[PDB]
Amino acid sequence: FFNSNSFKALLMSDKTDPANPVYTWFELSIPEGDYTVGSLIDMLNNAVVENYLEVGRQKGVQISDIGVKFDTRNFSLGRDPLTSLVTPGNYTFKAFHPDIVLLPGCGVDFTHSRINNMLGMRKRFPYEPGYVITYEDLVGGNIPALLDLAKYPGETSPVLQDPDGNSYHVEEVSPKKWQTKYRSWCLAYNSSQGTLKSEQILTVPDITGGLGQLYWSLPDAFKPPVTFTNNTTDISTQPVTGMHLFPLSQRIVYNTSAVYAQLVEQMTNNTKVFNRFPKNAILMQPPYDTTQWISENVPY
Amino acid sequence: HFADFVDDRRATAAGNRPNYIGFRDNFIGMMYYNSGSNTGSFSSQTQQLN
Repeated sequence: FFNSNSFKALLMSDKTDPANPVYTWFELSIPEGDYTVGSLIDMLNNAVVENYLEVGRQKGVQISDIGVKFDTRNFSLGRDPLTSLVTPGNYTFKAFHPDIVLLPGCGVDFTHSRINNMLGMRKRFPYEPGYVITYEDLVGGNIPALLDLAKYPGETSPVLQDPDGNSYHVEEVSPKKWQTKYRSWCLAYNSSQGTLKSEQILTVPDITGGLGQLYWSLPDAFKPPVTFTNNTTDISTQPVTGMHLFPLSQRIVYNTSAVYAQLVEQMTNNTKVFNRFPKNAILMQPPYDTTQWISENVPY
Repeated sequence: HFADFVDDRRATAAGNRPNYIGFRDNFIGMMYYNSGSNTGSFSSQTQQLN
């Protein structure tokens, strides 16, 4: 009812010996319920790869071509600016803010949906109609490559052959300096170039999503307000006798009993869903943020 | 329709019952009278009272 489940993602679904596949805009969905940003970004990645299983893999596309992934952790935390790789060989397993990693020709739409408010991204102009976070819009701020444990005295090794044949699509802009093809919304926000700062904003993840005001309307006893009219007799427009904020507040919880508790859960209740890429180092199980906002319903 | 059916050969037939379907006398039921749910209004403008 409140339009917070269904959206578009523009996933690549064709293999034509690559050169030019058709991208084919389509609409996604997710089942309704009482969700939290830790548990939802587990299953909103499931909503992406749900249409991978009956159009993507039934066409012939490569396994490591999942277009839109909703990530939580910051890349380039162990990355020193002198050596263009990340130093410990693994991206830091700790979530800061939920963002979006993408591929070429692969956006995400937020026109008729309200998941952007409950993921933690908005515009800086709330009055323009609709926006698509396309590729080449978050320009600057590629995810870097990595270094392996072996042969590090002697070579630098941006190699991509380790995750069971999944290719990282690493890039070489500068000689001996290495980036990849993926582009995150966090690294494109604090980028040295910019151009995403001018139209996007960081905010609280906001599990409510900023619900609209709830109007009271009662024609049969109250005289109308200053500019309203009696005769419309519609369920849409009525003489409003008062507004207030929709009674759906947030309860906070925070712990040092964080993301390690998620590792204890997936050892139990034996489960391979939500975790179709356990060893990709990009499409892994994303870390929970250290605080979860629980949405309750106080009587107003 | 069939009035008695045994085999595809031997079966009697009878026409369907005549079912005249039209509007009511005086077009009753076209309009919501006697309603607080669907109440039509003849209200003046500027003094909007019903």
